[PDB]
Amino acid sequence: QPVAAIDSNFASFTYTPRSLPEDDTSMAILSMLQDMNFINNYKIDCPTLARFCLMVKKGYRDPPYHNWMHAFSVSHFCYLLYKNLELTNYLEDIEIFALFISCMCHDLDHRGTNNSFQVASKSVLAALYSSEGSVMERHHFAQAIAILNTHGCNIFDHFSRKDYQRMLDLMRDIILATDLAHHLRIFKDLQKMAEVGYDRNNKQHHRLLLCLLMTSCDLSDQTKGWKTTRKIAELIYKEFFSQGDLEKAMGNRPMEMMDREKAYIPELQISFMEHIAMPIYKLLQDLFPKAAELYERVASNREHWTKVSHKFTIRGLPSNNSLDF
Amino acid sequence: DDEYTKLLHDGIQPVAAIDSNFASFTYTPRSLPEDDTSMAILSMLQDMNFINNYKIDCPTLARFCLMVKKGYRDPPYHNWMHAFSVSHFCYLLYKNLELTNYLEDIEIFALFISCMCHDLDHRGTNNSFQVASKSVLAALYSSEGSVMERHHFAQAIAILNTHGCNIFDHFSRKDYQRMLDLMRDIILATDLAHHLRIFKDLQKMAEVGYDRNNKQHHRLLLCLLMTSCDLSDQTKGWKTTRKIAELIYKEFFSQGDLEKAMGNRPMEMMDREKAYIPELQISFMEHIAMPIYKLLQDLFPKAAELYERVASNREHWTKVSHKFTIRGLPSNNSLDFL
Ligand SMILES: [Mg+2]
Ligand SMILES: [Mg+2]
Ligand SMILES: [Zn+2]
Ligand SMILES: [Zn+2]
Repeated sequence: QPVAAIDSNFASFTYTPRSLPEDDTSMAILSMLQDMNFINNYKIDCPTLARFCLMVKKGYRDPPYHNWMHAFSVSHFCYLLYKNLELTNYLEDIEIFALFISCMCHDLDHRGTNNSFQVASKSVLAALYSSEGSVMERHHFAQAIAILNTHGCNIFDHFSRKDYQRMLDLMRDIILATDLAHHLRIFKDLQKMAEVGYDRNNKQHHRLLLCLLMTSCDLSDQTKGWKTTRKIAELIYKEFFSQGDLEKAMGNRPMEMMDREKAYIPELQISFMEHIAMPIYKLLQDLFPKAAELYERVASNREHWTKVSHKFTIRGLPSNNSLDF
Repeated sequence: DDEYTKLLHDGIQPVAAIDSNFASFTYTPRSLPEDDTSMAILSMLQDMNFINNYKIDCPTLARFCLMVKKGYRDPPYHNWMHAFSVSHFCYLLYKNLELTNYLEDIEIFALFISCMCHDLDHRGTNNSFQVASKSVLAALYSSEGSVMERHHFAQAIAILNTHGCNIFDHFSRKDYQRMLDLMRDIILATDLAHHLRIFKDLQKMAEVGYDRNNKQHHRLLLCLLMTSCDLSDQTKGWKTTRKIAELIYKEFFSQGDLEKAMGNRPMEMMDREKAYIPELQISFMEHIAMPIYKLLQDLFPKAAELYERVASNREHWTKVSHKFTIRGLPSNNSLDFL
């Protein structure tokens, strides 16, 4: 089923994938994989790919932000980077395939809480993963492996030994890179690559670009219009404040951004965009000139947040004409 | 005409039957139902001995009280309950501050009557709006200033000149002229601009000491007391000051919306898109309210509690200001408000 039949704007950076109905996202996944040629290129079995994608979608829970629609929109951005940035000029085909597959699986079985929360609550996930770090990301990867090994879901089962091993190592590294702590950890290396210039002969640069691109996809809701950033802030903060409510109950001090009594959304949001999102799309711009508009949308969305911040102070009366609050 | 019939024929209820705390500074007259206010006016008049001392005709007094009440419209703040609450505070001053040591009986009577009448036919807009909107009131009075206040006074006289309502009609020519002059100065003194012009003279008066034998002192004291009555909602508890804030800004923001439709830029305190209520309230407490009650305390020591309540109410606004900034998400979990 052609990509062009979904919407004429599907491969544009202007397109908002969350506007696609959730019942159509699975075929949109197949259409993107076909449009990138990975089906014919790696001789993926069609019914297996079909069963795989349904398993991935079924593997997501329903918290406000970390759900299938997020995994879906992250994958679509990966497709957008393929179609708009000519990724084949920088990475091998298997690496692009791996990135896209990893985008689908990257938040599997997310519970709407961060890594710190898993450890503090002494969950099973923490017992299993806290000593290696990146608790939730190790779980996501493990859920992805458990899916691959379900009957009729292994899309790599015909791959050669070398290609099978490459896909698995790539998926692990890429899903692990989705811990923002990892991104911050490697930020200096990403800058160094961007300054010396990308070297496609350098396997180290391949890994680093894969990390940045993955991160760029995870944060891609910031690169659309105002409506998307506003809506996504609503979902993220609802999730944060729900975590903070659990922590307060445990007799723990939540961080400021998870404390609904104390959190000031405009400052948190502007800080997130100034100090995390923008420098990421700034690095992408340095490496890929065609990514310029991404960085420009983010900065523009940033200005919109500042221009709107004054609405968080109550001027005049509330609408009921009452001071009962 | 049954309201008049009952006011005249049922007899004046004893003031202590209204509430057990009726004569206390802590009492909040706005808790009295509006249907009970005319009789409470009669009760206060009786407890102060004015009806007997001035031989006020009962049918005339009843018609007068009802005509005054009906002379108020119903904007959110400047209505009959405001007038009633200002009168009641005048009464509190009488029962608590021993005013008969400072003022003649006729000045005290004039003060109370002036209180009932001081905001008559208020239309919910201020002096500046009368001039800018080219109102009939400004056509009559703008050249002299205190536009609304001149109108309130004029309305008071029109009620007195209504047949069967002149409660002063038997007074001598001298005493009649005296009452109407007192009402004029007192009602005109309810213009904040006037209060600000005489503030230094009030300060000097309280510094040198009140001289009962100084006519100018009597005049200054009357102005200060009238201003104290007009602002008296601030001397009650937090709930009163809060509710009163809501009424006043509802009235102010409505004016502001009109100025906007006329193509003028409204005062910040009138502008519902700019007004930040806690700052405006705190400023009013600091610059207007607190110094008035501090002067009252300087002249009458037993007024100390009034200043303390206003100072306390100013602290409460400071303590509550944080709630005007939205922390977390709004209650619907939506950023739809943008
Ligand atoms: Mg994640
Ligand atoms: Mg007035
Ligand atoms: Zn994610
Ligand atoms: Zn008044």
